Amino acid sequence: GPHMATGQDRVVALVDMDCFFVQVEQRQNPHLRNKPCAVVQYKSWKGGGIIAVSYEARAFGVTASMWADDAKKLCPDLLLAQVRESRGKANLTKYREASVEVMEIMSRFAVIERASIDEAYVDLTSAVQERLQKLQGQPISADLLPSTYIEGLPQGPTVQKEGMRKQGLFQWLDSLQIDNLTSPDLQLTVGAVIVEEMRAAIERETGFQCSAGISHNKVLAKLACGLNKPNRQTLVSHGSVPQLFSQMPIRKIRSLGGKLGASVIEILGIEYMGELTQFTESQLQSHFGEKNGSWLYAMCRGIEHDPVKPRQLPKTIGCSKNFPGKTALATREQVQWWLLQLAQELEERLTKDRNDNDRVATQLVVSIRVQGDKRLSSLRRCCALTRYDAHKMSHDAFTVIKNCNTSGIQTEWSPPLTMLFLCATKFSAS
DNA sequence: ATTATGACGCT
DNA sequence: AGCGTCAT
Ligand SMILES: Nc1ncnc2c1ncn2[C@H]1C[C@H](O)[C@@H](COP(=O)(O)OP(=O)(O)OP(=O)(O)O)O1
Ligand SMILES: [Ca+2]
Ligand SMILES: [Mg+2]
Repeated sequence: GPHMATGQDRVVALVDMDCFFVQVEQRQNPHLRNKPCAVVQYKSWKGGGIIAVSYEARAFGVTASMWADDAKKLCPDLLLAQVRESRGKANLTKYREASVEVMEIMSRFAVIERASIDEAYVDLTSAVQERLQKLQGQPISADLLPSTYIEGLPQGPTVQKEGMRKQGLFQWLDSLQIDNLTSPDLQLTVGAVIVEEMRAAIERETGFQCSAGISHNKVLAKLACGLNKPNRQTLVSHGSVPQLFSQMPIRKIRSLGGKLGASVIEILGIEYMGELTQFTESQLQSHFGEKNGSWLYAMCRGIEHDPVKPRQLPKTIGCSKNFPGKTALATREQVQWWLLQLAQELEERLTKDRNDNDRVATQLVVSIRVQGDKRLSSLRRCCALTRYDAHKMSHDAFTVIKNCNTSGIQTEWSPPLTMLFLCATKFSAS
């Protein structure tokens, strides 16, 4: 009852760029705007691999993780922009730099957690308290929420999507008690007003559109964000959770899309998030462990406590290349040449990072895959990173991996390497 | 031959 | 530390 926490203490948003690498390429090349188009890396094998797809192209069934030759079968007029290649490998610098543009704008409104190259969580609790005082018990006009959906509404006693959006928004606003400054529903609504302003700023200042979710925690904000993509934002209230979760496949919730989520389904014989409410906390802990069980018990009631971490910058800087099929590295000189290529890109990115962000990486992680294994990594080894020098780093990497060579002859490499990976970690202020 | 990343958990 | 899981 009165002592039952409801997880309504925070306002959290998740902002996610729409079709992000495609938008980056469309800004650069106006010929690609408002077209079925996709971003592809490499080209020789099956036309290259698609890694981002415009919404126009998605209408034809084009997806990421699709080969371009196959995408062209669904969409003959599909336009393609290629990822830059430098030192023999895909180079994602243009997209990392575009990401920084967006992250810096978001950071003006609140402290953010960089969750991926194109999305960030925002803890808006304090900003909402501030705006609430400015409002002075003035109602929130629908005009302040021009791209906002209220999940679950409209209900009860219609043809158009925009019309339905407004219907729901009006029901929501009509029901708001604005004179309670601690009403969670009101707090979320003010949060949504701020996120409209944030999203407007991102589009004005970069040209990029995005979607967003507003709720009381990260998992609900993430889920909310996806409900109305692209170029829209969605408010998921605490009250909307029972209906939302009653038909929500467990795999849709962040962290449950893999083996754990499959085990929840199998072990408990359920399909939807809402069905979890019928188990005790101890029951869930018994199957999924203490931490997961407690997390699931709260999460299925819309409650989660994971904080928005104040972290705008990536904690690691890495460089990776696959050498599939027949291109696998079977000679020592091959291995050394590619380690150098990776190390040269790494040095470039590290030197820029040190200048921009006043920090230095202190640990180099070297990872390889050997033909045969279908684990992503076959072996991971760390060594000290004491200087930002590509030849030193590539020589050090070679030293820590050279023992994996089963070949009795040392010019040859067996089994051939199907992946190399260099990663700089353990930053210290500088 | 679903590539190139990046964070966090376990032991 | 090195490995695994999950994610974009
Ligand atoms: N598996 C991947 N491999 C390589 N790059 C990826 C992968 N997934 C995502 N990316 C890149 C390309 C995407 O434009 C970008 C952001 O990912 P993501 O948010 O999942 O999709 P998206 O921004 O392209 O479309 P959406 O509008 O659905 O968010 O990160
Ligand atoms: Ca996105
Ligand atoms: Mg994303």
